[PDB]
Amino acid sequence: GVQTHVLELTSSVSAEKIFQGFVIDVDTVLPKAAPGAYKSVEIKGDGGPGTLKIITLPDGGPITTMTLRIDGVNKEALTFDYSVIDGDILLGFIESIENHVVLVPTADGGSICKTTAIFHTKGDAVVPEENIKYANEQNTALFKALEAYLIAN
Repeated sequence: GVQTHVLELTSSVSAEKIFQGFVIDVDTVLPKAAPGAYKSVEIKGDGGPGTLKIITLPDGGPITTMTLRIDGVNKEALTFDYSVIDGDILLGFIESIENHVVLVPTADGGSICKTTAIFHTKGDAVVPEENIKYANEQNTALFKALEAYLIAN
């Protein structure tokens, strides 16, 4: 089946500036801004659609591996699409995770980042509240960590 979850994040940073650090220069900003968030990266592809990012997570955690495909990048739209296609983040039950992120400017000079995740499970399988809640808890922490760095520099 198919299940949708949305997360919305407001920052005091411009959409241009976030989109930049989060999408375009992310392979450079991640490591500077939050070194312990991950462990290793191989990136096969130029950067645009089709590009694979094989990620490895810190030793003593639940999940160890996750692989990302970039589906689309629209610089003019501040839009970014990526899927999780592989790794043990999918547990047994999850075929893929289809994500869509949208930046929108606000009147105070900041931004809203709406990311929409769409879990493609097998059969009638449903993703528990606890697993989705762990990703929000975690994903937020990553956003706030980058954000911090973006403000400083």
